[PDB]
Amino acid sequence: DLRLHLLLNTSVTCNDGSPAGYYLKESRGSRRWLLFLEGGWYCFNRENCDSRYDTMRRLMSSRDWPRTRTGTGILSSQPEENPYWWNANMVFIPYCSSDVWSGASSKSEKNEYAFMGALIIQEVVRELLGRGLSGAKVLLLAGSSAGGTGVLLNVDRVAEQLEKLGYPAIQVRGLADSGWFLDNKQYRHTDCVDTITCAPTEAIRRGIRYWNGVVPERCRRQFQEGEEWNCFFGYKVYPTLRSPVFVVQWLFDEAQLTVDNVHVQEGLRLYIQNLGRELRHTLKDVPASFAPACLSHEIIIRSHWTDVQVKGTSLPRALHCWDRSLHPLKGCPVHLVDSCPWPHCNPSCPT
Ligand SMILES: *[C@@H]1O[C@H](CO)[C@@H](O)[C@H](O)[C@H]1NC(C)=O
Ligand SMILES: O=C(O)CSc1ncccc1[N+](=O)[O-]
Repeated sequence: DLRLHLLLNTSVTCNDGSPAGYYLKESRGSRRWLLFLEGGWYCFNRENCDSRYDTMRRLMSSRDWPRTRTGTGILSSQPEENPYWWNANMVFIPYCSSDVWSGASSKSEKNEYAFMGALIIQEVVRELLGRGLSGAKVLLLAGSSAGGTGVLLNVDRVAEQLEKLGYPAIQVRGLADSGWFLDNKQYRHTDCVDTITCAPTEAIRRGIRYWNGVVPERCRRQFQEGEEWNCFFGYKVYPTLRSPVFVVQWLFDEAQLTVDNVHVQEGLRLYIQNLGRELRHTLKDVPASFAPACLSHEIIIRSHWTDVQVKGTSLPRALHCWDRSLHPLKGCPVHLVDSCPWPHCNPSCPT
C-alpha cells in the first residue's frame, strides 16, 4: 500500500481548490524513485468541466480520496509483479487538475476551477526532497494516458527544478505510457462545435488558454505564441527534450482511435493500417520504445503488464535494458516496435 499525503502547500490544489497530494511507499536504502502521473482525459471549458465534476469528481478533487492505494504493475513492490523496479520508492500522483498536467492557474474571482498540474508535480518533488528524495540517484517520472503526455510536458522541468535546488546528481528520466498521440486526420470529421465534436488539437488549443497551460521551453520557442498545442504531441515535443525518455505506446491506442472517431470494410481497414504505420514511423528514431501492435490503452500500472512482449522481449525486460544502457547490449534491446500491421497480430496482446 501507498499512503496518502496531502500537499503541505495548500495553495497547490485540485480543480475545486481542495489540496492536491501524492501516495507514497518508501523503500529504505533504495536510491531509485518512481513518480507516476495518473491519466484520465481533461476538460477545457466551464460546461465540460462542470460535467466532469458531477461524475468524475475524484479527477477534480481530493475530498473523497482514500487514505491508501495498492501499488500495481510498475508501482508494485513484489518482484513477481514488478521485475523492473520492485524495490524503488513508489509515488502515485493522482490526476486532479484535468489539464494534461500542464496548468498553472489558481481558482480565483475570474476562474471557477484551478488548473495546477504543472505546479502539482513541482510541489510533490519539493516535498519529497525532505522525505528521502534528496538522496536519490534516479528519479523516473512515469505516467499513463494523459499522464504519459504529462511526462513529456514535465520531465525536463523536474530536471531543471532539481538542478536549481542544488541536486545535480539526481538523474531525471521519463517513462511515457499511452501518451504519444498523432494529430492525424479523423476517420469521420466534425467541426469543433461541442465537446464530442472537438478534435484534440482544437480542444488542447482551447484548454491551454483556459488552464494557463505551460509546455517545455525549447518546444515553446520552436512553435511560439498560439501554437503551444503542438507540444502536446509526442513526435513534436520529444526531439526538444534533454532528459532520457522511454516511450510505451500501443500502435492502435484506444484513446487515439476515439479522437479519430473510430468505433471492417476497406476504407476503415486502410485507415487503421495507416494509423499503425504512422505511429511506427514516429518511433523510428526513438531509441527507447516499446510499441506492440495491439488495440488497447495503458500498460505500466496493470497487474499483468509483464505479459506483453515485442520480438520476444517483455516491457519490464526492456526497461531493465534501458537502465543498463544509461550506466548496444547483447540480447538486451531497448527499441521494440512491432512491424505487423493489424491489431492483435502480436499474440501477446491483452485479451
Ligand atoms: C506554494 O505554491 C505556490 C504555487 O506553486 C508557490 O508560488 C509558492 O511559493 C509555494 N509556497 C511555499 C511556501 O512553498
Ligand atoms: O487520458 C486518456 O485516457 C487519454 S488523454 C488524450 N487522449 C488522446 C489525445 C490527447 C490526449 N491528451 O491527454 O493529450
